[PDB]
Amino acid sequence: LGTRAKESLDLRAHLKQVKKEDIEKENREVGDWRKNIDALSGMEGRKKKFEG
Amino acid sequence: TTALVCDNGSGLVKAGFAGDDAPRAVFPSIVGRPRHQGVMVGMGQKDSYVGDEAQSKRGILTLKYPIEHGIITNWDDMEKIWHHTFYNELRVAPEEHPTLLTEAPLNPKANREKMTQIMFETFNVPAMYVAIQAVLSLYASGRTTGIVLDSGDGVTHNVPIYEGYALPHAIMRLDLAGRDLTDYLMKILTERGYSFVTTAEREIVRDIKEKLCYVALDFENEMATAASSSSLEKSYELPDGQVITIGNERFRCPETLFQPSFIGMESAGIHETTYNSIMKCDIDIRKDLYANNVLSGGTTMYPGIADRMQKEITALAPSTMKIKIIAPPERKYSVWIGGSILASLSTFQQMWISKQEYDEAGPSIVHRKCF
Amino acid sequence: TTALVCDNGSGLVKAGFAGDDAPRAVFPSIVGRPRHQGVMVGMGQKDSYVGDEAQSKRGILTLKYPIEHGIITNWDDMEKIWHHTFYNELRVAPEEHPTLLTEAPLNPKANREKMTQIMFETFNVPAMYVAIQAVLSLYASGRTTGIVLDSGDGVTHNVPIYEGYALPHAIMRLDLAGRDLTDYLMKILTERGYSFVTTAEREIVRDIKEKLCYVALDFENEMATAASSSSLEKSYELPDGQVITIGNERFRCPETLFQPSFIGMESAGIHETTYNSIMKCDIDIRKDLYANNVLSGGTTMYPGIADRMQKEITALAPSTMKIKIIAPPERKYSVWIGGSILASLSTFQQMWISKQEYDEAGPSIVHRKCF
Amino acid sequence: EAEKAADESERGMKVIESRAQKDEEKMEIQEIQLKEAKHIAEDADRKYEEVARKLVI
Amino acid sequence: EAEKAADESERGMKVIESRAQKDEEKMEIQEIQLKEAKHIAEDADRKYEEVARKLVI
Ligand SMILES: Nc1ncnc2c1ncn2[C@@H]1O[C@H](COP(=O)(O)OP(=O)(O)O)[C@@H](O)[C@H]1O
Ligand SMILES: Nc1ncnc2c1ncn2[C@@H]1O[C@H](COP(=O)(O)OP(=O)(O)O)[C@@H](O)[C@H]1O
Ligand SMILES: [Mg+2]
Ligand SMILES: [Mg+2]
Repeated sequence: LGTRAKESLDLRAHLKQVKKEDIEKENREVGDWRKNIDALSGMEGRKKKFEG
Repeated sequence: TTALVCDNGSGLVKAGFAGDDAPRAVFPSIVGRPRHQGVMVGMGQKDSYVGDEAQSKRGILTLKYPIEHGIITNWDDMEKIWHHTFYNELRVAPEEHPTLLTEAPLNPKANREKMTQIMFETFNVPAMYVAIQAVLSLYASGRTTGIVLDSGDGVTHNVPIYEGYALPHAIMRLDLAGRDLTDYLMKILTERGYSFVTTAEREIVRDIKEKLCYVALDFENEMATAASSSSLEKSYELPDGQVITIGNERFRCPETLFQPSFIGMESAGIHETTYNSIMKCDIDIRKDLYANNVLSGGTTMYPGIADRMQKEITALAPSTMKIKIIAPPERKYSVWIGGSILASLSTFQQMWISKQEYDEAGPSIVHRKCF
Repeated sequence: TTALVCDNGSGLVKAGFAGDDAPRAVFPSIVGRPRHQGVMVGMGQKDSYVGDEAQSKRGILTLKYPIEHGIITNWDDMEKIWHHTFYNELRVAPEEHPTLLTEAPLNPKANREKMTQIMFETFNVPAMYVAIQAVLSLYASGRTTGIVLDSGDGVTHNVPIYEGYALPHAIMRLDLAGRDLTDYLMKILTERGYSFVTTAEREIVRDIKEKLCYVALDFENEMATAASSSSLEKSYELPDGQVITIGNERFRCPETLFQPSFIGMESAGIHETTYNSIMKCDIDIRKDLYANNVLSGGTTMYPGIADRMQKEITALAPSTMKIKIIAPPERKYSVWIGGSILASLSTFQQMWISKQEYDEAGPSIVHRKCF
Repeated sequence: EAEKAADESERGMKVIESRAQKDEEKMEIQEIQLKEAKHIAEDADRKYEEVARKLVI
Repeated sequence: EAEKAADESERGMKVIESRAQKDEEKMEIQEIQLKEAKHIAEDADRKYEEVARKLVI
């Protein structure tokens, strides 16, 4: 009984370890990057060009 | 180098580099040509907006999905979608990256062969491999057995697997999926006065379905309750105002999954095709499949489906077996997470279809040993 | 050093070191290759599961016994079974241990010669000896006379012995045994609706036979009773639920032993081949054989057989002789216990077939003085 | 801030589910062992009744 | 959206907490049951040896 339980537990541990390595390698390393602005409230510079 | 785990899907293209947790870029797979005339000169109007750009200009476009039911019906549009995915959403040239596409079970051969021919000739990848969409969803759960019901947006398929040995004679593929539920919801909304017809308004009906619909635990009791009280009527604001109130259309739209007779389909619901798929398996692995039923795919995200399905199967199955339904919170991207895990394995590194092999045997290499 | 008392058998391999009470490792002798395709990569899937490992993965294997009727029909599989037995169930290298195999009477010579050649060339044992499976069962009873009916799972043989002098002209070997009873039970279960076909489900039918079947004291009365009342119907739960109810199939399966006409065999039952084996003996040792009838082997474990057999023989035999049937509770391992006793004897220590002797005369040494 | 709160709740959920699954596995093991014990009981009783019969005769 | 997701995530976390507690309860109950089973087994074994002795005599 103990041997079979140990073997099954080791198999589950191996599969979950592979999953966890997959979690480790690429999780947030290239994850959420804001790449936004502060809306430039103090920007008081306008333009008088209209061709574009 | 790193591998590109693309996943064509039907409704949302999910892609990203192998070894991460979530796809880098997820965007609808629609290509919409403009339909009106256009009077402003020099506005820089393109001839086809693809991906997420055509979900913002959808007011003057005619969106058309290039993938109908798993199979690909319009190869030029699919090529355009792939080109966009590689160059603008990931910005990595395909000349330096292996690719791992995904394909539904029991699909036509010509679709797969054309897919590999495109990937090798147009984009000129180093090596590509095609995998069945259910084995990946089984990878992501960290299991090695279990019967996975991957109810996508195009096609719902139910692949049972034991100890890593797939059972090819027990795959039950059914063509009811999220798109048919969208059409049926759009058809039953007309019973209150709201008419959505344009291909752009199908997106609005899809949003209604995602945000409001839920699967009833017991259908008749809900039908009786919604017909007496008014505690179910939830309202929703269209993209221009004029809020609408959905009554018992809420749980009638996703009920089609368990009674495909609503949209005229003959077959049995997703609650009974799983039991049939189990009963085709051998008599000694039925307990394990009963205990490890896995849900995946987008359409299995309805609030309250993991209980309705368990109740139905417990009704069908013998009383002694334990019925357990695995419903991870990351259901939508389960296939892609599994794809990343599979592409990150060292043992898998020699299964890719190398380009020299394709040059020697032609596109029919995919059906050969390199599956 | 200590001797290895292996006992190939047919259905259960029993092994252990000489001088103990029970075999150390008992496990079915089946080797099953997987039959499906297998989609998970890196799962560590082997090409053949042997022994007790293939009784847990039997849902996706095709189990096949390497020993049909005493004789060995598939030498590669038998070699694999022996290798497993030595290295994984006992963990003792064979280079440092004598072995004592067992063999049914009247078996083909080539089987025995190949067995000794394998043991001396592949496993490279120091010395091995082959003994008849009935003399050991007579050792275990602590007798020195008596006629032993060793109804194994492969073959039923009936060796009479007096005062240590075996009677070679009175051995009656019959090929009905536990396996044919399993097949007949699997064939009569179809009369209620339960169909078992797969080679994996033969194991389930074997379990049914072991746990439920019993030998009727009088056949016609039981057939009449089971056809009127319902006090016999015992139920049993399959490996997945759906309990089954066995009616008069309970005592009809093991009745085949006493009426081999059920499975189409011509010969007489085990109740009459014992009497015939006695009557071939000399007229002055028949009383002792009548009084010391010994039962052994697995298949003689049916509840109520030691009374049916005694009733039958008392019907056949003369009224004055006393008929006694020795049925020790340790029937299943009787042959192996006897083997341990024989290997532990000092007088027997010079009967082994030493390796130098085999090198000088070849495998045909076994038929010579070292029997 | 809210995103971080959600992340931490997720961490708690994943760890606790690991705990619960391990306990369930333990339960299944106990179930099989109980089954074996009852099996032992039945076989013991049967053999004992048999030997009682033989003793009396 | 983030706050609603936080509420639901805490909901699921608490559900798994309660389920795991129930499972631990069942685990310990089956544990004491298993010990009782082992003791019954040993008692039956002793009885068996005894009756065998008597029958031999
Ligand atoms: N939160 C949600 N609730 C209900 N339905 C959803 C939800 N998210 C997506 N869906 C449905 O699932 C579909 C997306 O499925 P998806 O798994 O992307 O398909 P594919 O297998 O092609 O990737 C959408 O069309 C939508 O109808
Ligand atoms: N308790 C039992 N009741 C009835 N039949 C049994 C029992 N145990 C074993 N058998 C039958 O006996 C066979 C095992 O016989 P065994 O003595 O192991 O054969 P061998 O002589 O090859 O070792 C099994 O196939 C089974 O059919
Ligand atoms: Mg999908
Ligand atoms: Mg034998």
